[PDB]
Amino acid sequence: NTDTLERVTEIFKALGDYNRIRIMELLSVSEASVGHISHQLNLSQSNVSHQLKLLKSVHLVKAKRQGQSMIYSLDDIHVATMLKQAIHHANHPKE
Amino acid sequence: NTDTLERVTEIFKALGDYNRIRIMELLSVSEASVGHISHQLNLSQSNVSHQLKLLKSVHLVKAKRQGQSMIYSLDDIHVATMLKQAIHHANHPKE
Ligand SMILES: [Zn+2]
Ligand SMILES: [Zn+2]
Repeated sequence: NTDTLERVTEIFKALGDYNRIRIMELLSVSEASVGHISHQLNLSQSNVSHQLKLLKSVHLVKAKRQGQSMIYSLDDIHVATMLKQAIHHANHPKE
Repeated sequence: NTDTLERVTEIFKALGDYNRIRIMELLSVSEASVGHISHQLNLSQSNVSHQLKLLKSVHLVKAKRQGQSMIYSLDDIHVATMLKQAIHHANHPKE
C-alpha cells in the first residue's frame, strides 16, 4: 500500500509522445478544442478527435460544453505543473 | 516544429516503470543510495546498480562521491516537481 505511486504509473507511461503533451503545454496557458488545437499545432481533426479523448481517459485532459462547441482544457493544476517542469528540465538557459 | 519537445519525450524515456519512480518519490523528501534504497524500499543491490545507474544516465538522477560511497539525488527541482505533482493528481484528499 502506497496511495500515490499505484495511481501515477498510469500517468507517467501515458506521457510518452511529443504530440500528446505539446497540446497540454499550450492548454496550461490557453485553452483550445480539437479543431483550434489542429490549427495551432498542425494536427488532423480526425487524429485529435482520438488523442484529446485519450488524454481525457488518462485525466491530464477535460472536455466541456461552451456556447456552440466543446472546449478542451487541463483537468487541474497538478499536472499542468508536472508538464511545465518537464519542459523546464529539457530547456536549461545555462549549463 | 518542436524546438525542445522531442528532448522532452527523452525524459519520458526515463519513466515507464514502478520502483524507478517510487525511489524518486522518496528522493523528493530525503536522498538515498543503492544499499539504503535496497533497505528503505525493500529492493535488491544487483537491481539498484542498474536502475540508479539508468536514471543517473538519463538525468532524472545525480550521484555525489563520499569516499568509497556515493550519495544520490534528483537532478534538479524540475524533475523533483514532475514526480511530486504526479503524486498529487493520483489522489485528491481533504486537508
Ligand atoms: Zn532541470
Ligand atoms: Zn489533481
